[PDB]
Amino acid sequence: MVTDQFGMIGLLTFIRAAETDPGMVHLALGSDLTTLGLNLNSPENLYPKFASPWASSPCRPQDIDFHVPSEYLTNIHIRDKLAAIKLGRYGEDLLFYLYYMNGGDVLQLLAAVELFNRDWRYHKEERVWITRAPGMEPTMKTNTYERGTYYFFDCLNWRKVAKEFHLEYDKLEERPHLPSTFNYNPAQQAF
Amino acid sequence: YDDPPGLREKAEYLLREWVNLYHSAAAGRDSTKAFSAFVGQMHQQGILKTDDLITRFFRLCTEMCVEISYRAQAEQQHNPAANPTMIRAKCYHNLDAFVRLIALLVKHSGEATNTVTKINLLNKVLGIVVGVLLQDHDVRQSEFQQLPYHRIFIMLLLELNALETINFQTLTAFCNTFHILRPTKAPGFVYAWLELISHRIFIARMLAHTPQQKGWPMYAQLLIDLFKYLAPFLRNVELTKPMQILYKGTLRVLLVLLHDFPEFLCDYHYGFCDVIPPNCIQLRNLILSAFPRNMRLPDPFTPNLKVDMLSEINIAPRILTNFTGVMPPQFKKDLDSYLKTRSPVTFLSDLRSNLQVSNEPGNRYNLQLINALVLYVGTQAIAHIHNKGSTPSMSTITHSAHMDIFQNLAVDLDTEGRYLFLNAIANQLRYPNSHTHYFSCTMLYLFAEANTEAIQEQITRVLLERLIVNRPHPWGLLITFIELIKNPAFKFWNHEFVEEEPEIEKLFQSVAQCCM
Amino acid sequence: GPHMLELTKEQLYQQAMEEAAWHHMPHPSDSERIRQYLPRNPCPTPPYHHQMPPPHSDTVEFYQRLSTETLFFIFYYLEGTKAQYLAAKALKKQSWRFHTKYMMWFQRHEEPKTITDEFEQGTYIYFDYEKWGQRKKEGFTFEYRYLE
Repeated sequence: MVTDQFGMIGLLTFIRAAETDPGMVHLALGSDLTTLGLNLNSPENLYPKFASPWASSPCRPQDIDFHVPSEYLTNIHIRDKLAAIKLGRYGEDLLFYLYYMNGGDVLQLLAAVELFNRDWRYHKEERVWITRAPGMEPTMKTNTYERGTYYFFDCLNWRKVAKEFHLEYDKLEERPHLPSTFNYNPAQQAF
Repeated sequence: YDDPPGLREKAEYLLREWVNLYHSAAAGRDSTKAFSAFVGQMHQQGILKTDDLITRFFRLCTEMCVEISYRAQAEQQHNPAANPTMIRAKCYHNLDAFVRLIALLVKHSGEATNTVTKINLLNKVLGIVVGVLLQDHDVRQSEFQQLPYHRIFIMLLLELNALETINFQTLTAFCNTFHILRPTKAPGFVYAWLELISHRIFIARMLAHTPQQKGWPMYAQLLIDLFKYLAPFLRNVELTKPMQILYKGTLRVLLVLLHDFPEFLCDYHYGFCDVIPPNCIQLRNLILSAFPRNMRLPDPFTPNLKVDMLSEINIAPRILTNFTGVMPPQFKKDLDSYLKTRSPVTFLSDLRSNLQVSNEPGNRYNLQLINALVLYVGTQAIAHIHNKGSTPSMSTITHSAHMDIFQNLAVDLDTEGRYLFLNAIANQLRYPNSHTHYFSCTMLYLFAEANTEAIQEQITRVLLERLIVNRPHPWGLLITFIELIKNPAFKFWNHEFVEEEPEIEKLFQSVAQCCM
Repeated sequence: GPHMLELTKEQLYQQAMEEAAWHHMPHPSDSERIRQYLPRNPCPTPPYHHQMPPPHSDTVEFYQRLSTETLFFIFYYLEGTKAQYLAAKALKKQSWRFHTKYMMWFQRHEEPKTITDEFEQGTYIYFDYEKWGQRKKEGFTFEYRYLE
C-alpha cells in the first residue's frame, strides 16, 4: 500500500482539511465556478461586458465609455445652471431605473430609501417593490400579515401591476441600511 | 538625475498648464486646438530640442503625476473627512491630461512622418513610464501606489486603439510593456496588471480582432507569466487572502477565455500545463476542458458507448508549444535510438536517473522533462502504429519500445515519480482526438498490467482527484475512469482496498453526482 | 519548520509587495473616464436585492420603455456613456430633437406654422435642465443651424 501523500489516503486527508480550512480556496475540491457572477451558460461572448477579474457583475451601459456625438457633451457648458441631483424631485420611473441599474452601489440604496419613503416595500422572497393601490385598504391587517389589492413593479415589462396578494411583514424588508464607511472596495473582500 | 538646471520646474510648469488647458472648453474635445498652441510653447521653451530632452521631459511629467497621487492618497488618510471619490478625481484630472498629451504626440508624429517614428515614440514613452514605475516600486516598497501607472496604461491603450496592421504594432508595444511589468518583476503592480492584460478591449484586440491570430502567442506569454508567478504560492498549499483574490481573479479571466476563445486554451494547453503546479486540479482542468467550438462530444455517461468507433480517434490535436526542446540533445538521441532499435537496454535503467534533475532537495524531479518524454513517446507511438497500418488500440499500443518506457517508469519510479508520470499521461485525456485515445488505452493498460497495488492506487488517485473537484472535467478523463471502473482488475483492486479503508468509498460515491 | 520559509526570500518579498497592493486595490473607476455626477460608490447590498440589472436593459427598446424624465436624467448626469447614447437614441425615436445651441430636447406640440430651409417655427414642448421640468414655448423658431 501507499502510506505517502501520493496515494488514496493522501487524497482524503486533503479533502478533510477543507472542513478546518477558513481559506476560500481548496485546490483539492475546487469551487462552484457558476457562483462567480459570470453567465457561463450565455450563448453570447462574455469578454465585451467583462468588468474586471474581481467584479461579480458585467459592465452596465453607464460603465462603458462611448464616443457620443460632440453635441451631447453638454456638462462643460451647462454645469452651473444644471440642477443638482435630488431623488425627491424625480418620478417613480426614474427611482425604479436608478434602483434596478445600480446593483451594489449607494445609488441602489439611496433610490431604495426614496422608494421606501414613498411607502413602497420590498418582498424579500418575491423580489419585488409593492405599494398600496389607490382606495384599496387591506381586508384584515393583523399581527403577522395583511391581505388586499397591491401595486407592484414588473421590471421585465417596465410597468406597475395590480396583483392581488397576501403579504407577511416577516418576508417584507425594513428601512434600507446605508453603509456608513465610504472607503469600501469590493475587489478587496472578493473571496 | 543628470537633469539640466531649471528643467524640472520648466517641465512641471508646462504640464501644470496642459492639465488646465485640457479641462478648458476651447480645447476641442480631442484637445487639438489646445495642443498645436502647446507644441509651439514646448519649442520656444526648448524641451523638444534633443532626444535626451524629450526623454527627460516625459520622465519628469510622469514623476509629477506620481507625486500628485501620493499627495492625494496622503490627504486621504491624514484627513478621513476628505471624500475618496474627490481625491481619486484629483488624480484622474492630472493623469488624463498627461495621457491626452502622450496620445496626441504619438498621433501627431505618426501623421507628420511615418508609423515607425510613431511606434518608436510610443515605445520610448512606455519605456520611460515602466522606468519610473520600477524606481517608485523599488524605493517606496510597501507604500508603492499602482493607480498612476494603471490609469496611464489603460487610458493610453484606449486612446490609441481608435489600418488593422498598424494597430498590431501598437498592441505589441503594450504587450512588451505588460511582459516587462509581469508580477515576478513588479509584484506590487499585480492587481493593476491583471486588470490590464484581462481588460475587455485588450482581450478583444489581442485574441479576437488581430488577423491570422498573430496576437495569440503574445497573449499566451502573458498568461504563462501569471502562472509562473502564482506557481510557488499555489505549490505551497496555504494562500494569503491577497493571494486568494488574485487566484479567483485568474479563475474569472480563464473562465472567460474558456467560454469565448476555447481554441486558444486548447492550442496552448501544453505551455500552461508546464507552469501550473500538479495540485491545482480545477485551474488545470479549465485549460484541459478547452475544445474546438463546433465539435460534438458524445455524453461520457451514454450506456454502451463504443469509443473505438468515433472518427476523431485518428486525428491528432494542434500543439503550439514545441515540447521537444526541453530534452537535452543527447537524451533525445538516446531515446530515438531506443524507440527504433530497443537499444541500449541501459537507457531504461538510466531513464529514472535522467528524469531526476535533483540539484536541489526540493525539486527532486525535472517535471518539464517528465511531460515532454511522455507526450513525445505517445506521439511517436501514434506515428509508428499508423505507419505500421493500424489505429491505436488496446491491442496495437502494447509490446513496443514505447510501452516499454511507460511500463518501466510505472515500476522503477518511486511514488513521487509515478505521481508526476501519471499526471503527464492524464494531461492528454481531453476532447476526442488521437492523443486522448492513445493515452486513455496506455493508462488503462498500465493499471491492468500492474503487478504492485501502488501502481493501481496511484492511477485511481490521479483520475479520481480530477473528477472529485468541481466542474469543468475533460471528456477523455471521464471516459478513462468509466472504462477503468468496469475492468475486473479494478473491481478486484477496489474490493480489497475499500475493505481496508472505507472512507475511500465515499470518494467514489462523490463522482456519480459531481461529474459532467 | 515554518513551511512559508520553503518560499525563497524573493517569493517572500513578492508576497509582501502583493499583500501591500491589496490594501489599496484598483477601484472600478480607475479604468473608466471621470463621472462628474454619478461616480462609482460600490457598497454591500443584501442578497435578496437585485445585485444585477434586468435582462437586456442594454438595448434601445428598453430605454424606449423609460419615462422621458428618466431619459433626460441619463442624457445630462451620465454624459459620455453608452447609456447616454441609448437615451439620446430612444428620445430621437420618441420624436424629440436636441437643440445644439440651447442644449435642450424639443418636441413638436403640433405641426409647425412655417418651414423654410434655414428654420422651422411653431409651438414646442422642451425640457428645462435648470428648473428640471417640461415647459411649452409658443411661436418658437428652431433654426436648422442648431439641428442635426
